[PDB]
Amino acid sequence: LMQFTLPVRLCKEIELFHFDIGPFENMWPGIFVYMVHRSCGTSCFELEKLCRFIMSVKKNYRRVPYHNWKHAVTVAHCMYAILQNNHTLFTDLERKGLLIACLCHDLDHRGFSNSYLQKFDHPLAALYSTSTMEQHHFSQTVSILQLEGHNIFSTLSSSEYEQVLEIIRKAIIATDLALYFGNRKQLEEMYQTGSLNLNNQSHRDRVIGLMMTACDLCSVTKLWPVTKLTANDIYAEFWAEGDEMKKLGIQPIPMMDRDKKDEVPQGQLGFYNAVAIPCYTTLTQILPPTEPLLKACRDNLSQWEKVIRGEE
Ligand SMILES: Cc1ccc2nc(CCc3nc4c(Cl)cc(Cl)c(C)n4n3)[nH]c2c1C
Ligand SMILES: [Mg+2]
Ligand SMILES: [Zn+2]
Repeated sequence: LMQFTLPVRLCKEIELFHFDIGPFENMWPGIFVYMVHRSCGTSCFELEKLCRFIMSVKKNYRRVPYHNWKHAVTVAHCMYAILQNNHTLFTDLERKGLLIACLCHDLDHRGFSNSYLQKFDHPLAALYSTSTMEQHHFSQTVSILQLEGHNIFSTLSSSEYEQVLEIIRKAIIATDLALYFGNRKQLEEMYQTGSLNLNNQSHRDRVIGLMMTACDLCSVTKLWPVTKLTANDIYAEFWAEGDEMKKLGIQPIPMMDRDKKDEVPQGQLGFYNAVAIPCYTTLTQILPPTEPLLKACRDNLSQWEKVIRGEE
C-alpha cells in the first residue's frame, strides 16, 4: 500500500516535541496523515475519506492570526509526540480519536474569547452557556463527520463509534482553559495521594483533558524564535478583542488592551507561572516521557526573564 513519507529533516524532527510544522501550508495535510499513520496505523482510516475530512476541516478554520489551521495542525503534532512517547498507555479508540480531536478543537474559531461572545450577546452564547466556543467546535466536528464520504469512523460499531465521539467531545471541551485549573488540581491531588488510577474511566478523562491543555499551549515549548513569533499572533487576536470590547463601551482586561504592549514580557511570566509550567509539571509526573515539554517551557520562561532584564 501507499505510505506517506517526508523529507529527511522532517522525518527525523517530526518525532520531537519541539517540531515546528513550517510555513508551507500545502504540506500540513500530508504531515497530519503521516502522523495518523504512524500513531494509529495505515488501517485506521480509509485514505480517501480521511483526505476529504482533513480538507473540509481546513476549509472550516478561518484566516485569523492565531486560532487558525496552522494552530490545529500544531496542536495535533504535539498530541502525536505524546502518543508516540507513551505508546502502550492508550487504547485504539483513543489513538484514533485524539489526533482527530486536536485537528478539530478550534474549528470555526473567530478569534474572540467566550467572554467576548457573552458580552456581545452572540447567538452562540445563548445556545451554549459555558465553554461556548468549545461546544461550537465539537458541533462543527460532528457536522463535518456527517457530510457524504466524510465518515472516517465508518468501520466502527455503533458503540465504539459512540465511544470515540465521546472521547472527542470531552477532549475538545477540555481545551476550555477556564476548566483547566480545577482539572489540574484534581489530578495533582490524586497523583500525590496515590489514588490516580488509569483503569478508572473518569481518571483517564482527566488525564486526556490535561494532555489537551498541554497540546493546546505547546507554542510555549518550541524553539525561542517560534515561541516569541507565535506570541505576536496571540496578542494580535487578544488586542483586536480588546478594541471590540472598547467598541461595546467596556474597558477590556489588561491582557487584551494594546495600550499595555509594554507589559507583554511580564504577562508571559504570569502565564508561564500560573498556567504553562504547572500544566507540564503535572503532565510529566503522570507521563514521564513528556518531560521534554516541561524542559522547553522552562527554557522559554527563562527567555522571557531575559527580555525583562533588558538582555533581550
Ligand atoms: C498586561 C497583561 C496582563 C495579563 C496578561 N496575561 C498574558 C498572557 C497572554 C497569553 N495567553 C496565552 C494563551 Cl491562551 C496560550 C498561549 Cl500558548 C500563550 C503563550 N498565551 N499568552 N499577557 C498579559 C498581559 C500583556
Ligand atoms: Mg479553543
Ligand atoms: Zn486551540
